Amino acid sequence: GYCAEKGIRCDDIHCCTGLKCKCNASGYNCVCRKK
Repeated sequence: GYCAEKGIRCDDIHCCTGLKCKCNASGYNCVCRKK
């Protein structure tokens, strides 16, 4: 399963089970986090 690991570009791909796509409102800093 090719998914966005801890802190990976999730713009088009989703974060792996356990991480969340944390992105700013401006449209940047879109990275996965263990939230």
